Amino acid sequence: MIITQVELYKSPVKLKEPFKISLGILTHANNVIVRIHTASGHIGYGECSPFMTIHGESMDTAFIVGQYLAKGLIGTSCLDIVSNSLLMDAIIYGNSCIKSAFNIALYDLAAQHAGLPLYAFLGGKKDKIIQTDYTVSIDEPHKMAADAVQIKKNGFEIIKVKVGGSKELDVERIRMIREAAGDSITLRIDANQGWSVETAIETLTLLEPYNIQHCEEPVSRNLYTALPKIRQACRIPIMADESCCNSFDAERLIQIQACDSFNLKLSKSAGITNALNIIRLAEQAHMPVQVGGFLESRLGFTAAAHVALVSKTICYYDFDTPLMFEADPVRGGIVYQQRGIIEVPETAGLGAGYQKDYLSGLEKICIN
Ligand SMILES: [Mg+2]
Repeated sequence: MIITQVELYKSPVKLKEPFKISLGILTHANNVIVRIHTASGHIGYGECSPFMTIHGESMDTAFIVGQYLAKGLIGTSCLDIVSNSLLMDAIIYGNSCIKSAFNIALYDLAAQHAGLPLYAFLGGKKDKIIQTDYTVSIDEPHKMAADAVQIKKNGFEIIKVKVGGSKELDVERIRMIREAAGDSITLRIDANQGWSVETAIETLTLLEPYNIQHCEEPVSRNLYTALPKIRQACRIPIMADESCCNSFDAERLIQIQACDSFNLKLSKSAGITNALNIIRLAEQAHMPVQVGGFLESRLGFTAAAHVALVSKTICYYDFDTPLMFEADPVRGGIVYQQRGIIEVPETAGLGAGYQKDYLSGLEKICIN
C-alpha cells in the first residue's frame, strides 16, 4: 500500500506539576505527532517526545527532520518496514526519536493491514499483567516523601524515585520516603547519569538497606565501561537506560557484563524494529527488561505497551507521564485502571489516535 502523504504536528501539552530529574526540569511535554496516509485511505499514527539532554533532539528539530523523512517515504510501500527504516537512515544519521514516530506509524499501518492489534502482529500475547510505577520528581526530601505518600494513597504499588544529587541528600531522600510510605511498597530509583563512579558505589551501598528494586543509569553514559565495576561492588541491581539505546549498545553492554537489566524505549531504538533486537538479546542473556519512555502521551505509550507483550523477559513497566498531563488528547489507546494496571487495545493496528479537532488546532505541516 503506497504512502501518499504524511502530516506532522507540534503537540505541546502542559504538565500539572513540573517534572524534575537530575538532568533538569520540564513544564511541558513537547511532542511531535506523525500521521501517514495511504492511497487506500488508511492512516497510521506515531508520536515521539524529544528530550534534549538525552536524545539531542527537540520538538523544533524533530518537526524539521521529520519533513526530510516524510519526503523520502512518499511513494513507498508502508509494509516494507525494514526497507523504509533503512531509507530514513540513509537520509539522516541518528535522530532516533523522530524516526521512531515514523516507525511506529508504519507498524500501525502494517498491523491494520493484517487485521491484528499491534501486540499480536508482533507475535505477542496477553499472558501477563502490565503494571506501571509512578515517578517522584527529584526535589527537597520532605516534598519527595509527601509525593510518595500521595502516590501510595492513589493506589500505585510501585514507586520510581529520581535520585542523582549528592550522596548525603539522595540517602536522606530514600530514607524519608521509606519511613514515610512503608517497606512493603516496591520502589526503584533512577539517577539519570547523576553520580560519579565513586559517588555511585558509595550511595548504592548506603541505600541497600532500604531494599530497592533496581537503579537506572547511575553514571554518565560516557562511562559505561565503569558499569561492570559498579555492578559487582553493589547489591542493588543496575539498569542501563541512556547507556542502552540500540541493539549494538545492548550487545556491547552484555559483552562486558555492564548491568543486570535494560530500560527499553522506542525513541532510543528508533522504533519497534530495532527494539525487537534489543529484546532478543536480553532474552538470550536472561536479562529482565523494563519498558519505559519520555513524555509521550498515551498514544506513544500505547505503542510501548504493545511491544511490552512481546516477550516474557519484559517484566517492569514505566508508563506514568501521560497521567501528568493537564489534558488527555488521545482517543482510544491503553487505559489506566486501579493499582496502575494497564489494559492494551485489542482492535486492529496501534489502537489509538487523537481526539477530533485536537489535531486541527495544532501547528502542522503536510508533506506531499
Ligand atoms: Mg532512566
